[PDB]
Amino acid sequence: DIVLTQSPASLTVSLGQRATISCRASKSVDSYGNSFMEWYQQKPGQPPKLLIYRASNLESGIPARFSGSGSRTDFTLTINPVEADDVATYYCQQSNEDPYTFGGGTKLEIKRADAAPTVSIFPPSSEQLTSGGASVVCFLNNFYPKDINVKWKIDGSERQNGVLNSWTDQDSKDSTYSMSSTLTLTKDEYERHNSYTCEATHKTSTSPIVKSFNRNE
Amino acid sequence: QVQLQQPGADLVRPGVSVKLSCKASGYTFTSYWMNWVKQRPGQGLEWIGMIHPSDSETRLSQKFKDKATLTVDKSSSTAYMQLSSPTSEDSAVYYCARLKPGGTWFAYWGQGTLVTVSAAKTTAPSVYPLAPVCGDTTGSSVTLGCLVKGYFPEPVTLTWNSGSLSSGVHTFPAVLQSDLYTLSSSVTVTSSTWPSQSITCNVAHPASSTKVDKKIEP
Repeated sequence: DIVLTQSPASLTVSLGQRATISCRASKSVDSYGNSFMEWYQQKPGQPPKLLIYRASNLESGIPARFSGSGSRTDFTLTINPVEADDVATYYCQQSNEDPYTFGGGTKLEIKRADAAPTVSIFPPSSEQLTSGGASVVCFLNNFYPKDINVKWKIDGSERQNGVLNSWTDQDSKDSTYSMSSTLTLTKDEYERHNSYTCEATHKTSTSPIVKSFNRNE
Repeated sequence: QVQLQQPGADLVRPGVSVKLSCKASGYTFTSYWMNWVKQRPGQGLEWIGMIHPSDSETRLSQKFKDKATLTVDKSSSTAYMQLSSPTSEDSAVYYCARLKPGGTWFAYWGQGTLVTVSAAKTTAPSVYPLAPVCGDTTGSSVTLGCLVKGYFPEPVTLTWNSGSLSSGVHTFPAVLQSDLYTLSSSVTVTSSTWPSQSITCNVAHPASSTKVDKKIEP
């Protein structure tokens, strides 16, 4: 029952450069001079896609930018040069002995020049203000790197709970990240206050990006 | 051309057995080994077992011995798997995949059935429009949004202007709180074209037969 150890677990490479991903079997995966080792690309919301079979054979439809080498217990996936669309998790899988066991995966991110977020605040809809619930939404769009800090202010004062953040996967053309930040309150609470602020601190500037509104303006 | 077709999602009650399906076409169903693999959300991949449709010879993972049962119907070209007495450890994407002719490698895959094992109650979303703040525009672009609030289970589908508006769109991963999901989407367009060109989010939650097209008013 063969363990595959994949390294590294995550990796960030620049466009045009080579990526090197490894895989180590707890025992030999070879029989009659062939290695029973496959590689896969998996993109979010899709099945794994077969890149290489038998350690080194390039699957039909797959660009030769992808190559595999190795024998016995040590195997290597190289991608070269790396392109925008290679954002994925990559997995090794042995086909020598069942159970037909997988690597833990390697997440590939793209390195790209720093970009500042575009920030946009949205007062609770008229419609929603009928529920006795209220959501203030803020989009921080198309930024790089992934590391971002968000701060909410109500009547000048910073607020901690009632806030949920969600991030997209790295974009496959422009290689940027985006984020949504929602503050939910009762309608009651919402209307006891008059000024709402969404504040973003990011690599790209020392001063934060402030976007704000006054109720019923 | 070989197709492997599985339903997109399933909502199963705790303890009640569920049968997944994988319909094959574009080749001779009885000629190749069919494999199943489990993928828990945001996780890696595990091999469940394989079956040979010609005679239903089977090999199961010891890890799945008392969980999965694999069958086929030859006349329908359909592979099946039964998960007995479902728990929350059984929530995952389940894929069927078949081997290359004269090989041991998984060249063809289904699109996966998403199973959610949960007693929580099915619930329709609310669709609220995110129109920009008060005042004149001073930049080259406008960002609008759509909020999809408090639905269960996954998934929903969201499009902009029937899908004819696809670039500049960010639809964000849902967040589960209590037993309800919430997501939102944004769209950026050139500021010269709004409000002269109307913008509408199209939202579907098929579990609740919800189909809503919400217009974004200034």
